[PDB]
Amino acid sequence: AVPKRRTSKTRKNKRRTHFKISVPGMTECPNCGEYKLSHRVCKNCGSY
Amino acid sequence: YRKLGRTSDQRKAMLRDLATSLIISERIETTEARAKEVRSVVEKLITLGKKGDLASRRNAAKTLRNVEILNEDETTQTALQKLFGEIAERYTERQGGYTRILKQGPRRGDGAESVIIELV
Amino acid sequence: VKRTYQPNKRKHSKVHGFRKRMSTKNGRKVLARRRRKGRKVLS
Amino acid sequence: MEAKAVARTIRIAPRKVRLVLDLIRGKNAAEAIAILKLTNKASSPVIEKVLMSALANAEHNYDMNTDELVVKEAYANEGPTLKRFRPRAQGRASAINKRTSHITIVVSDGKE
RNA sequence: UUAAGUUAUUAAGGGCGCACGGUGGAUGCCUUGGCACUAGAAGCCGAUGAAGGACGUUACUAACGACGAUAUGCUUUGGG
RNA sequence: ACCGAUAGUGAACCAGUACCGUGAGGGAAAGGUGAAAAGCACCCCGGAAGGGGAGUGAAAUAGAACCUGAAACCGUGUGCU
RNA sequence: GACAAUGGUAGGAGAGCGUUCUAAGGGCGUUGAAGCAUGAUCGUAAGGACAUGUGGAGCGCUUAGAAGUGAGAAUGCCGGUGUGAGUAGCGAAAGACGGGUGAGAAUCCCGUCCACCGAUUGACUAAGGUUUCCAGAGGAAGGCUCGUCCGCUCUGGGUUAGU
RNA sequence: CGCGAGCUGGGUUCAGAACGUCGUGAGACAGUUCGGUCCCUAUCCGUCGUGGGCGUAGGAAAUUUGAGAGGAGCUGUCCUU
RNA sequence: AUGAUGAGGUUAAUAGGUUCGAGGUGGAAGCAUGGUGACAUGUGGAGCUGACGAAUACUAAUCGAUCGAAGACUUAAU
Ligand SMILES: [Mg+2]
Ligand SMILES: [Mg+2]
Ligand SMILES: [Mg+2]
Ligand SMILES: [Mg+2]
Ligand SMILES: [Mg+2]
Ligand SMILES: [Mg+2]
Ligand SMILES: [Mg+2]
Ligand SMILES: [Mg+2]
Ligand SMILES: [Mg+2]
Ligand SMILES: [Mg+2]
Ligand SMILES: [Mg+2]
Ligand SMILES: [Mg+2]
Ligand SMILES: [Mg+2]
Ligand SMILES: [Mg+2]
Ligand SMILES: [Mg+2]
Ligand SMILES: [Mg+2]
Ligand SMILES: [Mg+2]
Ligand SMILES: [Mg+2]
Ligand SMILES: [Mg+2]
Ligand SMILES: [Mg+2]
Ligand SMILES: [Mg+2]
Ligand SMILES: [Mg+2]
Ligand SMILES: [Mg+2]
Ligand SMILES: [Mg+2]
Ligand SMILES: [Mg+2]
Ligand SMILES: [Mg+2]
Ligand SMILES: [Mg+2]
Ligand SMILES: [Mg+2]
Ligand SMILES: [Mg+2]
Ligand SMILES: [Mg+2]
Ligand SMILES: [Mg+2]
Ligand SMILES: [Mg+2]
Repeated sequence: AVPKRRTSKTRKNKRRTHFKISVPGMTECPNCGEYKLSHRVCKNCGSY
Repeated sequence: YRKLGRTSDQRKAMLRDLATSLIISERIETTEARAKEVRSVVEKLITLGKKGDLASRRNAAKTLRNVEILNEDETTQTALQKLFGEIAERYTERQGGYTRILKQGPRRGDGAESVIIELV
Repeated sequence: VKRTYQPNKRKHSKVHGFRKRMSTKNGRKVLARRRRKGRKVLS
Repeated sequence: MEAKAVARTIRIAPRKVRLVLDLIRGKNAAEAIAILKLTNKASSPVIEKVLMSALANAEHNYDMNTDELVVKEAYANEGPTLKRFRPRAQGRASAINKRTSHITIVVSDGKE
């Protein structure tokens, strides 16, 4: 139930090495505008 | 089929109110899973409209809510009359389809994949 | 579940409050003790 | 020359803002805007507003070429927290830490 | 070339060292306030309504001092 | 040959006051811009907050949480691994 | 110069080091004191210097006094700050779409549809609460999310009795 | 007398009550009898699954060798002889 | 569970839709007839059918983007 020992600063940072985030789609909209998310229709600042 | 996070009657009531409003306005903005499932609902309901007989008039009113459209020149047709009269005349040659799903970005309160479902 | 202190504006003013403390000598003792602390509200 | 902007005492917690802030650092200034417009984190409209502010301090104050700039530094420090309480069960409160952040991005073109 | 043998390069991450930040309010210095006394007074008022208060009173007013309807003061004698 | 702000009265701060208790009663925490407010005119980003300039000042990492800012803790870089 | 001794707990003895203050003497400081930070310096020890940053006014030294004089431990006290951990939770429940609003809308407004209560989640009225009431205005904090809304904040209003 | 941070709680050391017995008594028995709240969000090790990284001296795709490890392993009845 | 695994991504049958089935239910609605009626019978194994089968590009699998080798020495035969 409770942790018997504290986790160190080293063990904590080894656990959250897969606690990351990915870069998204980022495809250009060839008609007009900035980068749209891939396989998505744009809403603002683009023509998809 | 998808359960959409609801009961058998909460899903059924949600899915025919979402199919009625896609007859009223002809393009609605929903989430992605709720548009994957109302896709097969309204396409099976335009199939009843292309028939146009009385027996399938009774079947399209199983599903459609009693919603009145204010059309042009202050004339009012119901969503049952608008299904057999306007959508049924548009797709009388096409053998399927009748909708498309255009994906959009996540919402702000959720990561819910926004989707426009249109009527083609 | 019903708690203690169901409030009442009459009983609070009549078992506490100034004219009750002043009616007995030991209640003028509690008033003298609150004047000596500098307690802003008496009774 | 470098151009920086900060955002002090942003109510997003420092752990939650350093996720998306690791995605944009080292990258050029044009594509860092596109990452911050497409990630659906809460911090993505906030770092983007700070990256707009440091690209504007480059063009205006230091007359840099904003087309060719790269994000050198992109970090978030801890700010002062707001210590809130929370009633749980049996008269027993528990502390909730409303953490804040000092978000800082600096931008440069790598030349002296 | 084929064997046989040896030794790397990797750092997702971590460690140590260094550098630069942030949080945080220790420490240094400071004192309006206290502390212990000394000397000199004095000690306790009130039915002529006390001690305490409560409401008020400034051009704008919340609080605290100040003063009560003559109210953020009045008169008078002296300082200035 | 008393205290220097966790001390010294509970109280150096609009203290027996926030607050707690039905009540008696219990009872805090919270001093420091600069010599002088000269407290940042204007410009830029931003809805605003915030910043970047410019400007004041001996000093602005003295910008009103404002004298110094120590550790825990959180970071970003790295040389060797 | 020989020779000898030198493990050590309760405990006994001895010699010291630092701390704040006082006295006298002698000093150092905006040409930058105390602190603070760093360093590869010195002493047998507690310790002492020096250099360089920071810092922006005090402080050493000698001798002798005085003590609130030395902390790692007391389920110590008071402050901060982690760990668990981006984990548990987010407090009974049906919403959907369109329009609008805006820096920004799953949550705000309007509309339709659907659903729920209906001897009540409906009306009054006591107690109790005190201004939460009403208008505009706002979005820091509060709301277990969001927020353009609010019982929140700002400004201005609002309670009339011979029965 | 394996196993309750795996489960029950019938047994029993709780407060109630009753009988027998003992004690002047309050009570007691280790005599009965009826009733009597079973807390924990898994940090580490260990286990059951499952990914990522890197190595395997070019990089890939596919088929395999098995050093090893694990699983299995019971038995009746009847008929002929 | 997640992710992995597998089928596909337009030169495409991946999923949906459409069309045709399979299986399921048991005779739809409407109309006609008969019955005073409740109801029967006909039209008619009728209608309907979620995951199953086949066909069909009708809709959607867009445009894109990222990663990825250059083959070390030593000696021995050749
Ligand atoms: Mg990490
Ligand atoms: Mg139902
Ligand atoms: Mg890395
Ligand atoms: Mg008398
Ligand atoms: Mg201090
Ligand atoms: Mg004190
Ligand atoms: Mg500003
Ligand atoms: Mg400084
Ligand atoms: Mg000063
Ligand atoms: Mg400071
Ligand atoms: Mg010895
Ligand atoms: Mg001794
Ligand atoms: Mg100077
Ligand atoms: Mg200096
Ligand atoms: Mg000193
Ligand atoms: Mg110095
Ligand atoms: Mg001591
Ligand atoms: Mg301790
Ligand atoms: Mg998670
Ligand atoms: Mg989450
Ligand atoms: Mg856990
Ligand atoms: Mg879990
Ligand atoms: Mg959860
Ligand atoms: Mg709720
Ligand atoms: Mg209101
Ligand atoms: Mg209002
Ligand atoms: Mg909020
Ligand atoms: Mg409002
Ligand atoms: Mg155990
Ligand atoms: Mg008993
Ligand atoms: Mg007897
Ligand atoms: Mg019972």
